[PDB]
Amino acid sequence: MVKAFWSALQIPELRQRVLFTLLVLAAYRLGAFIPTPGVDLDKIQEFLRTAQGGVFGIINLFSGGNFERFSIFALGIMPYITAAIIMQILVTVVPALEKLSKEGEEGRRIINQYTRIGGIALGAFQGFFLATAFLGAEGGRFLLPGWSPGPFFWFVVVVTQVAGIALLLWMAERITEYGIGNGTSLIIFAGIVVEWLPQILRTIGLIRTGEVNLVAFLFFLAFIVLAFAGMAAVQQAERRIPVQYARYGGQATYIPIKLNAAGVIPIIFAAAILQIPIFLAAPFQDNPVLQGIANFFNPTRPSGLFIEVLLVILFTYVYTAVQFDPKRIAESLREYGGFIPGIRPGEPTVKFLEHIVSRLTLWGALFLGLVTLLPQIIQNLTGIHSIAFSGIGLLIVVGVALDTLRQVESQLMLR
Amino acid sequence: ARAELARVTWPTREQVVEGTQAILLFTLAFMVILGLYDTVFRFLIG
Ligand SMILES: [Zn+2]
Repeated sequence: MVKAFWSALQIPELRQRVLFTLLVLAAYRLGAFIPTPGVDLDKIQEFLRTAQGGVFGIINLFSGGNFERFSIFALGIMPYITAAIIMQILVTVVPALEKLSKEGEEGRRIINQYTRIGGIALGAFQGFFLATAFLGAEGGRFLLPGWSPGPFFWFVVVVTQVAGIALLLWMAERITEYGIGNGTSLIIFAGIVVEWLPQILRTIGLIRTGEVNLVAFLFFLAFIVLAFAGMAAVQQAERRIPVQYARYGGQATYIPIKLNAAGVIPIIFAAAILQIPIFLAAPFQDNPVLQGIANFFNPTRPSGLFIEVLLVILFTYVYTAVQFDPKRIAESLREYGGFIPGIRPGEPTVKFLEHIVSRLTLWGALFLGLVTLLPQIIQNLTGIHSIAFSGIGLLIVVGVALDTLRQVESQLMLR
Repeated sequence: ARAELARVTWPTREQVVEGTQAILLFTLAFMVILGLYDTVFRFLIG
């Protein structure tokens, strides 16, 4: 079990890819300590620890804790996810981009490079937006002494931020080609899980003082494992719809309908989306109307958690459910006479598969919504509190893991 | 709708356990890999 990895890793072909993947995240972690020229990180940290700057939780989570210490990638690979969602809306609505989308190998890599140029530009904006609306905002509230709200800071942050994002986005796409799994995915994943070990450590240091008891903590770690399991149970879970083929070349098979099609993307997506309101509205400190907007979507508070949970549902359902399913399948069965036993070929096959996929996919989504919602409840009754173990914290960690493990075997079959 | 298709293969009945064993390994690995990445940068400060 523990060695089932060992031998399969002791083949240097992959052992090299792990030691690159780990290396790129090492240099990403290295950059996390490269502070932005004019920023008073101690003030930023203080602010984040106060109730006021509580909303910035998720922002600082998906920044990998880079926001907490304005690194060259203050927001991390998150601007790139924002570009990914923008251009994949424009691929649908704008039809000229839909032409380029379906246009084979190089056509799929051009959108990929308009998104790559989408993201890097978006870092410039976000960097400026923060430097302008937030960092030098009040008295230069978060400016080190010597620094001033002038355009010199503005420009010097914009540079630090475009330098940082470009560095990082390049680092990302290496983890895809020369590494394990998917770059971006793994970067996000790294940001969350980094803050895990010290947290786990500090929690048991404070169990001693008498502040926490081992009953509650042992309930929490039990639940994480339980959650980790349930999702593992759900990924494995399938419904097999029997097919059968005519007379040679005539025997039975099954078309598999999963509960959640590799739900890695809709989750990082939903997270990004939820941050859009926070990110725009929160950094205006003095404006009460905006602070309301931001504090609405705060995932810790029930209002935001609900907006978060409805999001994970929708994004999951629409992801899993739309995999160019029913109508082509019903027609493809024509190739060599295929049918679902007992059910008429054609329209009744479509409506059959439609119904099943609909009713199924929905349970897949709902489940993932418990995994989002429950940790908070559980966190609330327990004294333990951190955004890193906040369901969206879990679902991406568990998500990237499976995504990464699944992508090993697909090529490990090939290798 | 809100009707149940409970009769669905769970092709893993208690291979779930080894799935969960894989996930917890993956995370806790990186966890400790990336956890030390902090101290490895601490003794690099001075
Ligand atoms: Zn103010």
